[PDB]
Amino acid sequence: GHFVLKSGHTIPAVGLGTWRAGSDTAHSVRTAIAEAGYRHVDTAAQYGVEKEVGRGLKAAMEGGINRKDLFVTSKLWCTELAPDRVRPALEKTLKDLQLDYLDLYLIHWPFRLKDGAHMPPEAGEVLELDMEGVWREMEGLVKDGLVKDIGVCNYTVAKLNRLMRSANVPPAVCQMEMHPGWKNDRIFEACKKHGIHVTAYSPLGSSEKNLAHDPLVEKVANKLDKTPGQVLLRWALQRGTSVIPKSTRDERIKENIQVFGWEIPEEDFRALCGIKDEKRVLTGEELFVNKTHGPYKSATEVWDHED
Ligand SMILES: NC(=O)c1ccc[n+]([C@@H]2O[C@H](COP(=O)([O-])OP(=O)(O)OC[C@H]3O[C@@H](n4cnc5c(N)ncnc54)[C@H](OP(=O)(O)O)[C@@H]3O)[C@@H](O)[C@H]2O)c1
Repeated sequence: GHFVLKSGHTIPAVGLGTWRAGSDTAHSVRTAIAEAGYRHVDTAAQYGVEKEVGRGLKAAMEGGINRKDLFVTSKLWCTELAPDRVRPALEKTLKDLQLDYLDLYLIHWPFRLKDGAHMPPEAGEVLELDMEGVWREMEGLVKDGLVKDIGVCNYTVAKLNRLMRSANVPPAVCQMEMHPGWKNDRIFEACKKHGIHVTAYSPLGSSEKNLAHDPLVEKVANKLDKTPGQVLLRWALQRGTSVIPKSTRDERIKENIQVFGWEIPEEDFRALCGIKDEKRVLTGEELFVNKTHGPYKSATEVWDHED
């Protein structure tokens, strides 16, 4: 039901994702925790939904559920990736969530954006990132008790090596896009060697490339008398990642956490692993790539040509 971080803190295996939950965010959060038994919520300042997450968490805790039994993650956005911007960003996140600490605070992307950056970015709008300086400030959040664990999202092997060479407190978690068709075994192996837990974002393929109607997924679902979503999520647990599926529909929220006490047989697991690693749903191109002027002229540069 949970994974153990190097700090000894536990992370629930299934959490609720909140990107694009919109005006249904607060309801979704409360349903997940109070009805469906979720103990993990994944959000971010950049999602625009943190105030609503705060309302949902507050409602969910009104019936006695303790704060210590919940695991809440937020993320530091690209515009705030400078040492002196870390704390104001965290303060606003905590205020919006109506919380006093986070369980997990993640670098959302290892790229610094100028204020008012465009999409795609104009010349000059992707700034130099002081990764070491930002991480040092984040380590101070842990020392002060404002964050129980810190980590990253959307890294490469090269960037993880850079971070591990400077970090006094290594990243607890590396949150990456993972699903059939984008396994990123390369990052998963790097994290395993460095003792970093992986959380799979977009575990269903996101909205863009949702896998619930993929024929192999459907066959396995049929064979096991489970939903396609359950198959996709159980597959991830069997690989050893946590998962943060997003839904704003009550029935899916409830279904999506029913991935315990049954298993996908090895031959079916292998067939799902066999789906080729096409391309990622979230490339980062529209955030960081300027094709005419750089410094990142193509998506492959965002991923250090490891993709
Ligand atoms: N940079 C990053 O770190 C990054 C990027 C993306 C996501 N994330 C995090 O990871 C979370 C999950 O990723 P995601 O939101 O991209 O997508 P996802 O969880 O892979 O998929 C969500 C999509 O699947 C649908 N859905 C949910 N349960 C389903 C089921 N059982 N059967 C069929 N369809 C189902 C949802 O629709 P309904 O909502 O209408 O039910 C929505 O369209 C995010 O919400 C966010 O918290 C992080």
